Amino acid sequence: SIPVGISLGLLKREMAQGLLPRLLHGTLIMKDSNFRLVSSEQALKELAEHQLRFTCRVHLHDTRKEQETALRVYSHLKSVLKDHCVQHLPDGSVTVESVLLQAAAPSEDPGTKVLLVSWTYQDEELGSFLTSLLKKGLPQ
Amino acid sequence: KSAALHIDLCKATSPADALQYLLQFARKPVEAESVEGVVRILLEHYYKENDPSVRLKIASLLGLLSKTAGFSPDCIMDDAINILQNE
Amino acid sequence: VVQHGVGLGEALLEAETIEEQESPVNCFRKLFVCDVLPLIINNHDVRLPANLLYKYLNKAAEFYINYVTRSTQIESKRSSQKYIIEGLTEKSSQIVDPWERLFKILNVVGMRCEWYGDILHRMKDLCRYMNNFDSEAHAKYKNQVVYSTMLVFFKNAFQYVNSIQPSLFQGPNAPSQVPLVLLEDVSNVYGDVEIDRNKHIHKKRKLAEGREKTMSSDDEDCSAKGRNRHIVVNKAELANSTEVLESFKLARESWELLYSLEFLDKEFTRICLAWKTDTWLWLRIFLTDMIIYQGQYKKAIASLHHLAALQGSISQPQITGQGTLEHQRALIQLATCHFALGEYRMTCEKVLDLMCYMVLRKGSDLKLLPCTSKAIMPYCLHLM
Repeated sequence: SIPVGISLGLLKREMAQGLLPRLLHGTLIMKDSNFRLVSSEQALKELAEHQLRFTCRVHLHDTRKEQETALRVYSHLKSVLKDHCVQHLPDGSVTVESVLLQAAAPSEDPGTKVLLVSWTYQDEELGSFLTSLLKKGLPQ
Repeated sequence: KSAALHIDLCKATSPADALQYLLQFARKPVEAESVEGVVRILLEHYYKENDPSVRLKIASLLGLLSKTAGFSPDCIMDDAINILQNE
Repeated sequence: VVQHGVGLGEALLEAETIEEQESPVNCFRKLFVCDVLPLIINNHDVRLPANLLYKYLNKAAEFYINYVTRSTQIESKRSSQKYIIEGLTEKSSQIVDPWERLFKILNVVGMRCEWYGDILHRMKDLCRYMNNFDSEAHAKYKNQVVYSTMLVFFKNAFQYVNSIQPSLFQGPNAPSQVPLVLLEDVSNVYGDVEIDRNKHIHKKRKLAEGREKTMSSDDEDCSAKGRNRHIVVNKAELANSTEVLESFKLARESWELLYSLEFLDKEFTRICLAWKTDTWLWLRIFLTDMIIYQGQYKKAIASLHHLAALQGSISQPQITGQGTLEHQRALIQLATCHFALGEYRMTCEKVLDLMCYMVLRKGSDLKLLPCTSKAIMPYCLHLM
């Protein structure tokens, strides 16, 4: 068995969040015969947490209000996805698991409106289904 | 006598003098009305204090005070669990 | 709901006022905002006027200010401001995301007239044409856009107050956030290019104060030093203050936009006078800092003095020109205002009274630091 190290912050958060059968996603800096499996954010000093932020764009033809669109998307996802997150967000946005949805500025074409959805590799399996669900789009 | 505590403890130092004085108090028994007075002021100092060890001593003698023979503990128990939630 | 209509909200507001909470911050008002008023706004049958929506927004702002800066009385990520409301427990008078409640109140106000982070570009685009529109026919949507911009500015001001003085809102039994203070033009004595010319000795008094209207005459024309300058906070002293500096910059930008409109400034001044928004340490300190940065040093100092006197009358301990557990922010703010106004002799007197309280791309810069004695000793040394 290979003895390696953990950051106590990551371990404490994992126990605290898990005790109320999920996964533990981590990153190991396998240095010269000395290993260290920490969270990604902990690697920032040793640069090397230079973040790789993803974003998948969703083509929606609606031009409705941001708060109303976010509330309807949240309700639609809570209907479809079985009790992932039932919560009223402060900023009038959407996030299921650890994805990030942003009603960004559209392209230079006045006839095109696009919604953007950022996430991580942890939540991509649900984010792809979320984007495929919203591929049909809100009622135009 | 509880007004003596009301003067000295808020006019003491945080780290050890309060702890040593609190330890001194634990060696004398208390009467039930004075028990109510002391649990009230100790809850007040528990509110104001931020050190862990001093609060540990506060709670442990609060437990020693509830062990006293004749009084009703439910009324102070209400506020006791009220602060237990945010600890 | 046709049985009472607007009666329920008015009765709840009256009940909130009767509990020594005349300003709409009591738990009755909180319950009305969370449930009664939101249901009335959501209900198509109930159609309130614009004044009711504005009052609901004011009540939400009072509740948020109380939950963000008022003391709790005992006798990827998300965040909400919760505290002990008047007449009900904190968790027993629960409101889901009061900032979202205020945003939804603004949205309901816009919906009455029909016609943000994710929409930050969209919010900026709306704010661009929010002060040069046509009359009422074209201003039906412009009023909604102005209200949305004001709500965004209020959110930015709340974030700045959260990074400026939210330590006095919560106790020590659980983890919390620390307060912070601003600084005058004294940061131009650290960098290589930044040479000692930010305030000098007599130059600051000559070029800053001018003996303006010392009273708190808000909702008026301020200076225009922010047009081609700002508080450029160097990363060499605030390298870990990304949230604090970001909130400060957002508050400065909103305050620059705030003075452009007359209705928004009048509404903010009316709220401050009626609901005593200056009696909350965080919001008053943040607004005073934004006004001072915008070029309203006299009115900002007046508001800061009113807030300091209100805190002194309050149960928080106070000291004569020296820092305390809660008076450290007040002392730092007074010293910073004295440095900004260039009163060299008064600054020296304050330093002498605060020596025991002390801790042992062009023009001036800024920084981000805590509201404790750290913000007073090094800034005073730089001024000297």
